[PDB]
Order: sequence, then structure tokens, then C-alpha cells
Amino acid sequence: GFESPRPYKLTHQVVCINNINFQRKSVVGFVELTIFPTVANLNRIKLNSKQCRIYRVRINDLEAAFIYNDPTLEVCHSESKQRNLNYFSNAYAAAVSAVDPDAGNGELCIKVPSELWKHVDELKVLKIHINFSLDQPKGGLHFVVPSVEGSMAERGAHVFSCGYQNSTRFWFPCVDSYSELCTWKLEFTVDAAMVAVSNGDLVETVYTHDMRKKTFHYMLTIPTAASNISLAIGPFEILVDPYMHEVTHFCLPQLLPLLKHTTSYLHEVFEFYEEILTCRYPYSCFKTVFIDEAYVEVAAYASMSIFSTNLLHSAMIIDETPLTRRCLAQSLAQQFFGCFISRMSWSDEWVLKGISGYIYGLWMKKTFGVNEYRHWIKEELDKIVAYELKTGGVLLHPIFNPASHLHFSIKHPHTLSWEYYSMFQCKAHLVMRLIENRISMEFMLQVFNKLLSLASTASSQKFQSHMWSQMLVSTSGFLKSISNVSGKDIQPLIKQWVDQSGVVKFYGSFAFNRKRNVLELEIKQDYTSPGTQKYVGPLKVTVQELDGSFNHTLQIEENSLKHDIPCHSKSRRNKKKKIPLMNGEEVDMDLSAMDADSPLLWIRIDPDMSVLRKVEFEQADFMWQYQLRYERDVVAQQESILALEKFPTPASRLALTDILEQEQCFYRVRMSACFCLAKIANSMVSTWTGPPAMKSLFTRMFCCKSCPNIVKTNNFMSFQSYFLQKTMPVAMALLRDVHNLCPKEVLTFILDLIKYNDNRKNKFSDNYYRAEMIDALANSVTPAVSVNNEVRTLDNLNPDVRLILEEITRFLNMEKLLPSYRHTITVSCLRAIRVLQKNGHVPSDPALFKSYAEYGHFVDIRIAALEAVVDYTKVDRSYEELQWLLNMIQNDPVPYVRHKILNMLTKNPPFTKNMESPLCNEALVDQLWKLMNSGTSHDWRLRCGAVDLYFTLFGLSRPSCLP
Amino acid sequence: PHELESQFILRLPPEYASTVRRAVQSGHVNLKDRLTIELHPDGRHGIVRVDRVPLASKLVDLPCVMESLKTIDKKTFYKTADICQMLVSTEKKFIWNHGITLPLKNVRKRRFRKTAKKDVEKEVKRLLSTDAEAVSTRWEIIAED
Amino acid sequence: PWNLSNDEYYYPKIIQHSIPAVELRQPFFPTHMGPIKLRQFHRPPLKKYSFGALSQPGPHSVQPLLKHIKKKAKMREQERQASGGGEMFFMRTPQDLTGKDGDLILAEYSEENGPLMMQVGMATKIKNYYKRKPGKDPGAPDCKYGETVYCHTSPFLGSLHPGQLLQAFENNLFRAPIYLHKMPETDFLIIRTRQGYYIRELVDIFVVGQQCPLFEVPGPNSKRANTHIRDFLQVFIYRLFWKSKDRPRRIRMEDIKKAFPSHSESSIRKRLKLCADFKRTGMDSNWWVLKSDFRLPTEEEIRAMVSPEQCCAYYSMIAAEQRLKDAGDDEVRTAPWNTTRAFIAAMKGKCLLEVTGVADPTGCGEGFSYVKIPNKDADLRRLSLKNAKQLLRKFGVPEEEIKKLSRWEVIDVVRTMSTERFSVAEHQERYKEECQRIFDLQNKVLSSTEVLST
Repeated sequence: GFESPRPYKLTHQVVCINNINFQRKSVVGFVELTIFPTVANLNRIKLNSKQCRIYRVRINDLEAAFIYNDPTLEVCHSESKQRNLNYFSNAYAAAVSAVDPDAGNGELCIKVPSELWKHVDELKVLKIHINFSLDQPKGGLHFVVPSVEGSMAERGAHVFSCGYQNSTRFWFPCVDSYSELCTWKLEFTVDAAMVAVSNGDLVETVYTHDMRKKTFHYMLTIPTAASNISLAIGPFEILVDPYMHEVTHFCLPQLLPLLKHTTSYLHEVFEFYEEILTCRYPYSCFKTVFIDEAYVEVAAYASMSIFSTNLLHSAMIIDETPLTRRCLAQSLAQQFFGCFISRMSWSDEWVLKGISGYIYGLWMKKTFGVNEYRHWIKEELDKIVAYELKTGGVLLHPIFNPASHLHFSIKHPHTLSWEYYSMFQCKAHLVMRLIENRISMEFMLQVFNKLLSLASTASSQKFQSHMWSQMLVSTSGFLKSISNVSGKDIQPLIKQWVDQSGVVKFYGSFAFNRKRNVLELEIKQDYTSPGTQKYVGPLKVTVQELDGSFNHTLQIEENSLKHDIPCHSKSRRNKKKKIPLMNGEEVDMDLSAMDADSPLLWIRIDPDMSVLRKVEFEQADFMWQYQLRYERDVVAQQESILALEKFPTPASRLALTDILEQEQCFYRVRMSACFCLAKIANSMVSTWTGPPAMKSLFTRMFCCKSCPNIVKTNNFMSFQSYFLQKTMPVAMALLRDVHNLCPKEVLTFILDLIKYNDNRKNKFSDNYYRAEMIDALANSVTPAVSVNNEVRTLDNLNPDVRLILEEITRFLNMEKLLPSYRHTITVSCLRAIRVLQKNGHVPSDPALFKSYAEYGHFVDIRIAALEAVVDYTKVDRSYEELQWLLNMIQNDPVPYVRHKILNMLTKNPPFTKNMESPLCNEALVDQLWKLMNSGTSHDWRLRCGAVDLYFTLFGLSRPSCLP
Repeated sequence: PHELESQFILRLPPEYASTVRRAVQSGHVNLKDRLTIELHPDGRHGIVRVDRVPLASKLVDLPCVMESLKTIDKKTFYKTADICQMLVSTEKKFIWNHGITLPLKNVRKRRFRKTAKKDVEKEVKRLLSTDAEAVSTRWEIIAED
Repeated sequence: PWNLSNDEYYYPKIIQHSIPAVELRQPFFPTHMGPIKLRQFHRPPLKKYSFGALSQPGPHSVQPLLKHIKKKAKMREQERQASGGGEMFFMRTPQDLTGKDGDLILAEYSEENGPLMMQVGMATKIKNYYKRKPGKDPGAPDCKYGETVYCHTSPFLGSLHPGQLLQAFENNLFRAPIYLHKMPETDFLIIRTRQGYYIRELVDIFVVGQQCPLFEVPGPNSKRANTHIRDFLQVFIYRLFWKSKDRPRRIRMEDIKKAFPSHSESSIRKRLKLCADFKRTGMDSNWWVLKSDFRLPTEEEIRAMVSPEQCCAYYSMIAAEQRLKDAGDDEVRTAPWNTTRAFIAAMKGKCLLEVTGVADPTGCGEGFSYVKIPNKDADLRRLSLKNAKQLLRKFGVPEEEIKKLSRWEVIDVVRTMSTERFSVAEHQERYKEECQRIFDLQNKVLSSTEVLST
């Protein structure tokens, strides 16, 4: 049951936009809302509006009086001397709650005229006609106007609606909540050479009487929220999908072949999401818009998605096809379960984010294989346990503070830190995988189909929300639908992993009792760490003995420590028979390293990742080597690679080398075995016999049979030896001689890989392989032996580093004339120049990176150069570079770059709270408090980034370096 | 508490079965007055009264075991009860040799393996009681006499 | 841009009972069965009521349930369409397991005492195994009940003919071929309760062939038998502690002695040793209270302790124990622990079964028997073949043996006369062909709507 927090119900909204002026960056328009009051004596009506100048408001064609105030413009007063962050977080939460449409509130308060009170008490319709104007919007709708001359279509100027969550208040007045569903009528009067893309279906396109402008009329009969309404106006090249004909793809001019190749996969994504769920795609059209200077890499609205043009690749670009493919896939998953089925509160957001991430993981499983699915699930679980042990924990479904261990309030999406938002979505889809583990996948897809079918029977009624609230899901409704389809309720699993905000830590060690033939496990939990919680459920453990692989369920109550499980025979060591594996197959194992008295080959605690856990198991090194070689699970091979770094014995070198030589191993395991072999080789110097590690293996796999030092000409058509070939010198460059310097046998090998590179014969580009070669050249740089702080001059230039510097100069200059893909070699060469500057080789001068960060280099070039400037101002304690970065945060045209500068200055801070630095003035505290209070008031993501930066630099209390 | 329901099969003469079938498929409570089933304190004898006409009944044991299976979707079936008795209307006499379906006829005689059945233990208990209430007992395995 | 997961090297290639059944309620799953209740196992007599409407003898008006059946079916369809329209789980109460609603079929058994048999409240599925014809086939003959599956590898002992659909009961206990027959014309189903008689018609009755057991019945005094005995007692004790209303939870010993009266009270004492303490002292004077440190297990842990199929295997064992005990080695072979062990071992390929024997539940040539069977001159050297050929001609040996010239058998036959086929493929092939012929004849007889004379 859904009861509105608003005293009115909104039925229909007309959004008309005229006079989109690109020179002056200005729009004019009106908005006409059709509300039905649910309570009599409505009097004031409270709507949401930011940055719009409200000209006049007429209610039922009668002139009404409005008052506007935004408390989130300046959160705390300018003349308050408070400088602690808890004060700002409480004031910011109160300010966002005072404009919240999820309460009854709002920023624009319109007073109902007196003569309509007899029209409002007996509950009859009210039609509110606001007309407004955006004069020059800061972060409302992004105007990308290039400075080439010509007409606005000839120079490539466009507008798009940017922002996250409820940010539609930034460009027209609305009820900007996900729970106020209404039908829509959208008119946009644009130039005759431009096209206006928006939500709904385009009913017509009429000309103006001078035929210089045309009006696009859109209609949206599926009741969506105001937060799902978008807009993209530009000189877009239109491409109808040749497979599905209601899907149109819009790109920027001169990028039509890239659009043709890139969006050619999307019909398979449509077919997948419509056959695992049994509902068809709910909207009547689908539109993909590719734009410049995007807010996020992929945004999903109702019947529309806005991607950045940096996803567009051609047919000869690999290492970008899977990333763009999965961006399209998660936009479509959010089309199904973020835009059609919406949110009932700010709680129950974990339901939608979990269903979107879970069905996108099912797509990844079918498309890229079960092994890529397991690797992705393991990397998300590691990312979560790292974040939750780092700071507090992520709390899905809080109850309204519920989480007081962290420096922001979780009551609203616009007060969350961006890393918390990312980890929120990540934990939501892993908890949905856990619900699939308890209640099987076919029942899970039946739950999702039951939600979609209720929403689509709801979506066709005309009753103003008598039935339109069946399109809003809640937690209680989701659990009730689960209990309807399965008969089991998941309330212990919901109580543990949703309502409780923690992950578990397992420390395991075993001992084999030879007398009674049992395996005594010893599993203890660390439940006193700040991020942890105590697990009391069951726990699966998989033991591989000589007779095969056996699963055991252990009951781990609070007082439990020793778990005795039984062991089988050892009669497959009496005769040589094959040892049967986890799957149905069996292999020949070399049992010379195994103990004579124990049959068990390896043990895995929680193999299926059925809890949110971090396992620290203490096996013997031969058990880790057997688990690396003969396991049929990629997460166990990865964890054995990760645990073999502590055992540098030559049997582990043989194990990793046998993994590296082995095709029919998953390629991301061999790419990890490269770096593990490099670390082991560095640890057993003065024992290593022959050549450096992986060199003979590289010449055996990727070089000519007649010439060992000449590499084969590039043929990248295998896509697994391409990735292994481009990752093996990067790990090989981490080799170090007893003198702690990279050997001149590996550096010469990398330089010969660079010289003899011929790419005139493959059908794929070479930009990522050459960029990884520059990364391998950067990995070999050891710190220089400066004497008496000698100025870095030609005489003290290392003879090794002169070759590296010549190569990166040649590569960067050739990129200036023949540019690659993603300026990947520019990014790699800027990263390598920063590596050479971090050691004492090149003079520590930020002027090169400051010229590449000037608004104009690839956004990738820009963020690489700004990363180099952030690293410089951390190491050299530069005041003027920090003022340069803070000025670039305040006034840069691209808001993604501002968010990225705040993000990089949070990750690599110039000082922490513990450090005494010269940069801890009262002036810097006043600048950052002014940046939290004012200055970042227009983005909701810059303000949370400024809160994160103030927390990283000065902590939760009063800045110490202050009177 | 819950008590398992006890379902049995009622066999009627064919004309009376047709009248009872028509009255059941009609669905009125008029059938409730018409058809009655008396059960006698023998436990294996009764009257079924169709339209107030008395018919003589015997509750017999069926050779196979039937099970009623209900369903909501006609794909998954849930067992509701076990049927083993039939009140045919018109000890060894209370045992039915045939099964309800056409292929199962003379099942007890032909399609049933002759597992030895011993009822017999009760007679042995009575003999033990006559023993324990005596004073002197004399026994001999005998021959023809 | 492709799969790139070497999946062929890492990975080279269901029954939901009612909530009264998985919770092991005593009416449906009895704690103790006496001798007269073990002789009437799965044949429950018609009991006389002491109190109720049927306890007073005389004309007991029987009742129609037509309106009840269609009202309950319409109500369940409303529940299913309110829950999103998918497939739902309905059997959540004991009152869901009545015969008064839903589509009832009957299922008759061919054997007198099967090795395994379902209790009341347990679920089973109907699978229609259909072997396609060689090359082109129209499609499975459609069937009213069950789901169709295409079986290249015959589940049963014989193999399906091309184009032959065979229905079967499939659950965790057994798998058995069933044959749909129409009901007799004068047979209706009377459901009697304490309140009155109720009548349904039946139209569908299956005949269930010889079961193929999938669960092994334990033997008497086995380790699995005694494990079940104490596990069942522990589950009953935990569910009595859950039902207790006092805090801390307390039970009485003679409730357990009423449920399990054959148990010595020492066994019950030990099951109460861990998890309860006799509070003789004033605090709950003389009460078997739950220990304060003991965490009573949740519902899913108690369900994971004992399975309903283990209870059915135990009931089969104790019923067969009673029948053997009443009838004073051939009978011991026909005991379900032996036959279930034999069939499951034959399905792994350990051993073979003599398909004609004494464990045959028919007593004639129809049906199988599941008992385990073994899985598997001086001058004659100078005869030098040609003269041995002439000698075999002289003795009157038939020309086939003379013709083979394979002397492996020739001189052995000249030795046999002067005194006067491979099991690997051979035996297995012969057993399979005999089983297939027997199965086809049995299916035709057991699917014939032909009237059989009394």
C-alpha cells in the first residue's frame, strides 16, 4: 500500500520548451500541471524548482502568488564560525530534507487563490500554469557549444539533461520524486537543422510559420515520474536499428560509422532481457543518444538512454568492445527495473539496484561465460569487503540516524558520497545473488516477472493512481511476492545482509587426525573489527581428497571452534588411478609433493561465495599448488595465485609457469600468474638459475622460431594470447637485480618489442598493446642515485633512462601526428613521464601536465594530466598547484572533470589529518568550507565530493590547524 | 489439532448411480435429503438410501492402495488421502479381490505375489492366555490320529 | 569479444512436499506403529467414531461438494493471479490436503507390498518419457497429466521403443511406470469424516507398475536405522519444545512416552541430556526445562535433520520386519532392504540382477526380481588339423564344427567325442532384450481397456 506524502495527486504534466538559445545558453518555457487535491483546504501547493526564474504562475487561469526559497544554496550561514564537518552534515541533511518532495515539502510554494477554495474543498481539478526561464544554467541542462564558427548545427552544439536521481528540478518545475507518476506531454521548439530527443513517442513534428524552427511533440502515456524525464537537443545523425525498428540511435555528426558498428549488438541484449523475464520491453520506442562532455558514462531514463561518445569504437578496436557492450547492457537493465518499476521511498532503492545489477550479471554470464561471471562476482565482493572494512559499512534498507559510523547522512541520495553510492549498488546486486542462492533462479525470475506484470497491468489504466502505484515496488511487497512464489521467506537472510550493515571475516586452519581419519577444521571469526559482524548460519566447505571432491555443511554457532568432518580412503595412491575432480572429469596428478598420511589435496571454505566474506585459510604450499593446477573453478585458481606469493619455493614457480603455458586455462588467471611469477622471482634472487622469468616463455609463445629476439608480426585475432602478450612484459618489467635495479636483459627485451612491432597485417588496432609497452617501460624505472641533491642535468642522466626517455618522446610526438584510440599512448606517456619525475630522473616540473590539463586535451588526457598534477602537489607540497586545482574545481566547463579532480584529490590527498604540513592554514580551511557551503551548490556531486575532501583532510572534528 | 480426512469409494447399482450422478452434477442441496448412507455397528454393513429407497451395503477392503491427488495447475499434484475401502451397495467376505480399474481384475489372485500372511497372532495370544491361567501343560507334535 | 572462458575443460558437461509433510506432523507421519497397525500398513480400516454425527447410527445424509470444488478452484486461481500469475505453492495447511477439493486421480498398485510407498501429504510428479521415432517424428502423443520429456536413455530397466510414450510417477522415493485407465461406470468415491459423507466421481485411475527404487530402505538394527530412530526422537523433542508456551520452555516426559512407547526411557533421558534439565527444585518444580545456554534450532535446521523419505524407508523396514516375523531365506531376499540395495547397486553398475527369481512380486513371469547376481591328448597334438578334420568327419560330428576350422574348438570337440558368445556384450545384450520383450507384454496387458472375466 502506497499513501502519498503530498496532499495532492498529479495526473498529467505538459512541458513546453521554446527559444533554446545556444549563444546565450538560455531556454524559455512553461509547465502546466494537472493536480487533484486529496485533502480539502489544500491552500499552499509545494513544487520543486532549482535555477529556474519563475515569471508567472496561474492556477485555473487565475493569478496566484508564489514564494521561492532554496535552503540548499548556502547550507550554513556565512557568519557562523563553525568549522567541524558533523555540523555541516547535519545542516546539509536538514536542508535537503527541507526541499524533499518525499516529505510534503518543496522549494516553490504557490498559494491557491481565495475564489478557488470552494473548488478545492470538494475535491476538483486544479491546472497550474507556471512559465519559467533558465538564464544561464549551472549544471541543470548541459550546453556543449564548440567555438568553431558557422551555424549551431554546423559547429556541433547540443544540449542534454545531466544529473543523478531527482535532478529534473534543475531544468523545469515539477514534483521531483520517484513516487509521483503522471502522464506526460513534451513539446520542444528547436532549430530546423536540429533534432530534439526525449521520452515517450514522437507523435508529430510541425514547422514554424517561417520554417526556420520546428516543434517536436512527444507523448508519454506510460505514467513515469518527473525524475525519469530527459532531453537531448542537437544536430544528431539518426540511425534506425536494422534489426529492431522501434529503436533509433542518435550520434554526433561525423560519427555515424562508429555508431553503426557500436550499436549493432543491442538487439541481442533486448532479446536476452525479454526472454529471461517474460515481459516485452514496456515502452513503445527506445532511443540511444551519444553526446559529448557527459555527466556519467551511461544514464538511463524512461524510454531513453544517454551515453557518452567515448564509448563509440570502430570494428578494429578491441579492449573497448566488452566495456561498451556491458554499458549498453546495464542501461537496458535499468530501463526494465529502474524506470518502469520505480521506487516507493528512498528506502527500497536496494531492491531496484539489486534487480538491475543481478539481471545484468545474468546477461554477463550468458554473453561472456560463467568464468567471466565468477571473476566479476569475486571482484565485486573484494571491492565491497575492502570498502566495508575501510569505513564502517553499507546499509541497504535503513529505517528512519541508522548509520552513524560515517560522515554523511544516508536519508537522501544527494547527501551520499559517490563511493558509497557505487558500493551501495554493488552490495545490492550481491545480496540479490544471495537471495537467488537461497531461492532458486527460476523462482527469482518468476518474482521479477510477477513485478513486471503487475506494473504492466497498472501501466494501461487511466485511474489517477488508484492503480498506478502498483508500478512502485517496496521491500515488503518484494518479500511478499517472493513468499508468494516460493513459500519460503528470506527474513533471516534479509535481517543479516540487508538490515545489519557488515561483512564477515573467516580465519581457518585445519589438522588431519590420522588415527580416526578425520579432518579437524578450526574456523574463527574476527567480529570486533569496525566493519565486521558475526555469522551464525551454515557454511559450505569443499574438500578435495584422493577419492574426489566432497562438500560438507558446517554449523558455525557463536561458541563453535573445532569442526570434525570425515575423510575418505587413500587407495588412489596405492594404484595409480586418476583422481576425480569437482566436475565429472578426472586427471593425473603428481602426488610426490603430497603428504603420505593425509588423503586430502585441498580445502576451500565457502567456495560458492554464499556469504559476504573474506577468507584467510592456512593450507600447505603444495595444497595451494594443487589447487592452482587442477581446480575447475576460477576463483579458487585466483585465490591460490594470491596465496602463492607467500611461498616462493621453486615448486610454486613451476606451478605458475605451468599455468602460464596452459591454454584452456581462463585468461584472467594467466594474467594474474604473470604478476605472481614476477613477485616470486623478485623474492628468490640469488637462487634463480637461468634467464629472467617469462622471457623464454615469451619467446616460445609470441616470437619467431628462427629468431628469438624478433617478435612475430602482430596478429591479434585470438583475443586471449593478445591479452596475455600485452600483459606479460608489464609484469616482466617488475623484475629486479640483487642491486634493486631492473636487469638490462628485460629492458633490452622490452625495447626490442617496441622496435620490431609491425601492425600492417592484422585487422585490429595496436593502441592498447603499444600503450601497455609504455606501461612496461614505466615499470622498469628504479629510483636514481642523486648525489648531494645534484640538479637533474644531462651529465647525471641514467644510461638506461635515456633510452626510455627517447622512446616515450618518440611515442608522444608520433601521437601528436598520428593519434591512436582514446589517446591511449598520450595517457601512457604522461603516466610514464610522471613515473620518471617521481624518481630523480626528470626535473619535477608540472608545466607539461598543466598544459595537457588545459580544457582541450582528451578527457582522458585531461584526467591523466590532472592525476599527475595531484601527485605532484602531494609530493612537492605545492601551494600554487593546490590553488590551481581548487580553481579548476570551481570553474571548469566539464562537470565530470570537476568531480574527477575532487575524487583524485580525495584518493591521493595533499595531506591527511595526522600530517603537519605547510598547507594547513586557516585560509585553506576557509576555502574548503566555502566550497562545501557555497560554490558547489549546483551539482549535488561536487558538494558530496567536497564533503569527502574536507573529511579526508581535516576529519570529523574541528580543523586542528586553526585558532 | 488436525485429523487426516477419511475418504472411501461408494459403489451403487447402475440406475441408482445414474440418479446420484445427475443429482451431484446438478449441485442443489436437494441431493442432501435424497441420498443417505447408514453405517451399522458391525462396521462392515450399511444402508445407502437413494431417494429414500434402502440399498444393502458392505464395506470391503480393496486389494491395491489408491491415493487422492489434488491439483491447482494440473502439473503438480499433492497427495490428500489414502483410499483402501469401498461401500459396495446392491472376514473373507469383506475382502474385495478385484481392483477398481479395468486392467486390475483378479489382482489379488493373479497380479499379487503370495507373501505369507499371519489375525493368526491373536489366536496364539488367546492360546497363551489359556496357558497362563492353567496349572499343568502337556504338549506333543503329533502324527495322523 | 568472444567467450574466452575455457568451459569445456572446467565444466565438462525438486519435489516439494506439503508443509505438514516436511514438518513431520504425527497424523501423517506416525511416531509409533504397533503390530496390528503394522499389519494394516497403508490399508487403514474404516474406524467407528465414538463422538460426532456419524457416531450416532442411522440414515447419514451424504453431501455433494461440486460448489465446494469450483469455489476452491476459483479461489486458488484468484490467489495465483493476485501473486503475479506464476506457479504457486498452495499446500501449506493440513486442510489443504483434503479430498474435498482439487482434481483427484486414483493410483492403484500392482504389487501387494512395495519396497517404498508415499505417506499422506507427500508430492510426486508425472513424467511422460517419449523416445522420438528414427529421423522424423510428429511429436509426443499429448497426455492430460504430467510434463513430457524426451528420453534417449531409458530410465527403467528396459528401453523404450521408437515412438513410445510411457508415463511414470517420479519422486525421491521411487520411479514407476503408470498406465492411465478409465474408471468403472458405477464407482464413486465417498470421503467420510466425523461430520458426514461426501461423494465425488472419479474419471482417471492409473495402474502403477513395478517400482524402481531410488532410496535404500535400511536393514533392521542397521546404523542408518538406529540413526533415524534417535534423529526422529530428537526432532519430536525439539518440536515439543517449540510448542511450549511457558518461558523458559518446558516439556513433560510422558508426552514423549505417549508418542514413543516402545522406547526405553534411558534413550529418551539421553536425548534430553543435551538440551534440557529436570528442574526438580522449586523453580518449575519437577519440569523438563530447556537449558538457558541452549539455542533451540530454527525450523529449517529441524527440517534438515530428518527428511520425509527417510521416514518412509523406516516405515517400509518396520512393516517388512512385522510381515517376516509373522511368517516364521527366500522371503528374506524379498525384504526391501535387500531389494533396494540390489537395485541401486545395479543402477551404479556394481552388479547384475537375476530378473527371474523369487523376489518377483507377481509370482509369475511378469515383473522383475531385484536380487544381486554375479556381475560377470598326446597324439591330438600330432592331429595337425587336416587329419583331425577327417576324424571329425568319421565320428559323425556335424559339418558346422568341421567347417569353422577354428581348431580352438575342433580338437576340444574331437576330445569330447573320444570321451563320449561373449559375456561382456553377450549376457548384457540378452538381459536387455528379455527385459524389453517382458516390458512390452506387461505394458499392453496393464494398459488394455479389455474387460477381464471374474
